[PDB]
Amino acid sequence: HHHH
Amino acid sequence: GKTYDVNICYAPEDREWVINTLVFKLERAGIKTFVNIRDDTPGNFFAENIMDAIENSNRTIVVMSPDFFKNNICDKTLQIGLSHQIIPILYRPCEVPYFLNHMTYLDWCDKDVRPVFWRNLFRDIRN
Ligand SMILES: [Cl-]
Repeated sequence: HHHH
Repeated sequence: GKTYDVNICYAPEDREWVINTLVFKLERAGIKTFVNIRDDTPGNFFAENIMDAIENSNRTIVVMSPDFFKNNICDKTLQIGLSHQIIPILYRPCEVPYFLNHMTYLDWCDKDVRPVFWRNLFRDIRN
């Protein structure tokens, strides 16, 4: 999962 | 989907802990790491080496300390890193700039929660  | 899991952005003054502790542990854990003193291309411009490290890594670890925030390469790397994903580590207490003052970091300086530091770092990288 990517930040933000 | 990048070649390296993480790039490490740090000031030379913090090299001892960065290379012997942080990079050492990351690599032992199977995490593919870009580290300037090994992976930079000699004869490329500084900006080229910054960009190679950032664009070929999933995220950039930022090793915050007083010396980090006085270092030109660190600042340039951080500015581009904000357009991607960073993992800030508070390695030594320092004045954290306004644009990082509302970003969650891994606090190495908080000794009592040091027992979960590596777990948290590796979990984020692997997520
Ligand atoms: Cl400071």
